[PDB]
Amino acid sequence: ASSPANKVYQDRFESMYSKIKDPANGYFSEQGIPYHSIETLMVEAPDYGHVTTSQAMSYYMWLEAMHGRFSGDFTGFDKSWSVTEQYLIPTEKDQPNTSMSRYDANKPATYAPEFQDPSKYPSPLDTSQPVGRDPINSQLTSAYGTSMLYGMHWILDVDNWYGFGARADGTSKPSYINTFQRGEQESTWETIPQPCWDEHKFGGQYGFLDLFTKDTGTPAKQFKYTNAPDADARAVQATYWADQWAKEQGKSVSTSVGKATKMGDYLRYSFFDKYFRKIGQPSQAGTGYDAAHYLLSWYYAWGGGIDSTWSWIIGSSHNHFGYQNPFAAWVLSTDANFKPKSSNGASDWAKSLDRQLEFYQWLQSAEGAIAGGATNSWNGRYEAVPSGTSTFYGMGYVENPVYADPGSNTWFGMQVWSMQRVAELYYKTGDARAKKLLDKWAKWINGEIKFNADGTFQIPSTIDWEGQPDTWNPTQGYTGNANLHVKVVNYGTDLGCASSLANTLTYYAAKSGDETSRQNAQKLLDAMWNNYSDSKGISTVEQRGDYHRFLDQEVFVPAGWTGKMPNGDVIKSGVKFIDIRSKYKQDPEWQTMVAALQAGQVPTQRLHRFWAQSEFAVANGVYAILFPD
Ligand SMILES: OC[C@H]1O[C@@H](O[C@H]2[C@H](O)[C@@H](O)[C@H](O[C@H]3[C@H](O)[C@@H](O)[C@H](O[C@H]4[C@H](O)[C@@H](O)[C@H](O[C@H]5[C@H](O)[C@@H](O)[C@H](O[C@H]6[C@H](O)[C@@H](O)[C@H](O)O[C@@H]6CO)O[C@@H]5CO)O[C@@H]4CO)O[C@@H]3CO)O[C@@H]2CO)[C@H](O)[C@@H](O)[C@@H]1O
Ligand SMILES: OC[C@H]1O[C@@H](O[C@H]2[C@H](O)[C@@H](O)[C@H](O[C@H]3[C@H](O)[C@@H](O)[C@H](O)O[C@@H]3CO)O[C@@H]2CO)[C@H](O)[C@@H](O)[C@@H]1O
Ligand SMILES: [Ca+2]
Repeated sequence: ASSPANKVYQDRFESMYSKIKDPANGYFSEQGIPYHSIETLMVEAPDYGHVTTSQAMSYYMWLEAMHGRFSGDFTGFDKSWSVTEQYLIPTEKDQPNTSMSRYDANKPATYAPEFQDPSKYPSPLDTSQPVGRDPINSQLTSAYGTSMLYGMHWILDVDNWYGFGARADGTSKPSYINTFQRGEQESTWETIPQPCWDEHKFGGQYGFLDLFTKDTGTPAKQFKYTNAPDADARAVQATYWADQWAKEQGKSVSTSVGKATKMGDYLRYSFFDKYFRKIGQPSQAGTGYDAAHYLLSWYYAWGGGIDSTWSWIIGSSHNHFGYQNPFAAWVLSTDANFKPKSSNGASDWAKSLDRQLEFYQWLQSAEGAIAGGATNSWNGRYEAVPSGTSTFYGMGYVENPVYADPGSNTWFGMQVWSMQRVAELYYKTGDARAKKLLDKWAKWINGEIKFNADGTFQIPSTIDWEGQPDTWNPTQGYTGNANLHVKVVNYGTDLGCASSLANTLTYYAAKSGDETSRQNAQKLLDAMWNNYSDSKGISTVEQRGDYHRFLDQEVFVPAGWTGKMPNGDVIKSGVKFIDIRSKYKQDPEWQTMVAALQAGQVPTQRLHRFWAQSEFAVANGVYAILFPD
């Protein structure tokens, strides 16, 4: 039987759940897939509001798990997994096993350098550069009996807004698409959206392939997908809770547990260097696990031929603290129900749990906030790490891992998303490493929360950094990082970030007994409910400072390359963001946005992001369960 929950906060979870599932609100598509946001004029990570992301699906899982906890009905949780497998994990028609089974574990992929400016792409493949061997493929094919990968592709054009359709048909939905392809300086405003399944039917002569990669021969028709590791790890985390809560009620979500465990098994691909180069010795091809950094890197990607049979897989050399999930790592390495079928699954996750906690500690600034991360590939070309750069297991410290436009660790959101998982681990196990990280981090953030007399509040929005952490030495541990400092540049009222912050502080307060954390958490939840509630969940008016880029951001296109988007928009040198997405001019908010830009004002919007609304719903449920009185 489930323990008693605080009725006030449980009612708030239930109300939010109803608003989110309400057909009249429009959070979901006709096929039952959650959109990034109700509003369509939306550019920030995805570039259209009605795409879905693996991030959104993992939050949909978390929300349903919590609903099962309070309603005793888990059919909604099972459906969230059913929709995920059907639409976001490439089926056998999407990643043909005829091509995947031709994968060579001794030569996973061909090397190509990464560049610091989009104008340097396409990147040339070089078969002469070393690539290490993949030690886990044989464990996976043996356990699952297929060469296909079981992980979520990160983004999906749900209603076929771009027009690529399914597997080049131009009319089916949903449509697997990708955007980012050209390095750290390619922001969301600088991409050329392309289909994951490229048969050369759209774009240029060879589809969109030769805009990004250059091979010696003529480009082959091919498919390719990219995982967002933090999303798949959150799927495991949510499923573990669904399992606990269901068992407390004599119910079962067994089939969903099996899918989550399999997902966590394939997620181990994010533990490896991009081209399987030895960690700390980037010039050398790895011989197996010496190429594993054991952290959740920015991605793992795979692809292969459509017209011929071949395939490749790559991990990622770049690591950000914001993606780590020590809670998911503890579940997969210690809980018997979540033990992966592969021979080394549970043990690799046990190594990752230890490595991740060391990574967070190495990165903790003098004040408490967590710094960026590290990379095993300097400048994305395995260049020499400049002297004086501190390192973690041979990997050089990077202030803003992967992206510089804008910096990936300048947004406060990463702090709460990632520390929330540490709070859960601490709550369940009382781990000393987790406690040490949280005591300092929570002291830092509790001094940055500002409540106003009118009931509104502000938390850090944009942050900046100075210095670097001291080189990590595992036998000596944290030095205090006196030379690494965080600076809060400005404050804001991001409701998704505040809900995640409330969740983190609630788990931490329930275990540590810290009253300040508990009352700050409750004041954040009350403030949001009482002053930011609306008919669709919660919202506030926010400035869209980068929206001028719709009209003025030039998109790089190689000299002489011309092609067309499915709707006829011409892709060629000179185009702006809006030129290859002309359908946006039909958006209901378009004229309003443009009128503001014309008058020299910053456009504003009232947004209902799926992840933010679910975050607030879950934050209320966590509080109802941990503080029942
Ligand atoms: O000999 C057999 C046949 O070989 C063929 O040649 C093949 C060759 O074998 C193969 O190895 C080669 O593979 C390369 C691919 O062609 C190439 O496209 C691929 O590019 C990677 C790229 O290296 C990587 O940087 C890029 O990362 C992006 C990612 O795409 C994007 O989704 C991700 O987005 C994240 C967001 O940034 C984040 O905010 C959000 O939250 O999550 C998103 C998801 O993680 O961002 C990252 C980083 O910016 O991914 C692309 C893949 O899309 O690299 C391969 C390895 O080098 O292909 C060759 C040609 O196909 C011969 O052609 C044939 O004749 C022979 O028979
Ligand atoms: O890529 C990380 C996640 O980003 C989420 O979007 C956030 C933007 O990255 C962030 O820039 C924005 O915050 C702005 C805010 O909109 C503006 O009013 C203020 O002046 O400046 C802030 C800082 O630039 O917030 C959004 C929403 O939290 C994506 O929603 C998410 O999918 C993605 O993982
Ligand atoms: Ca740029």
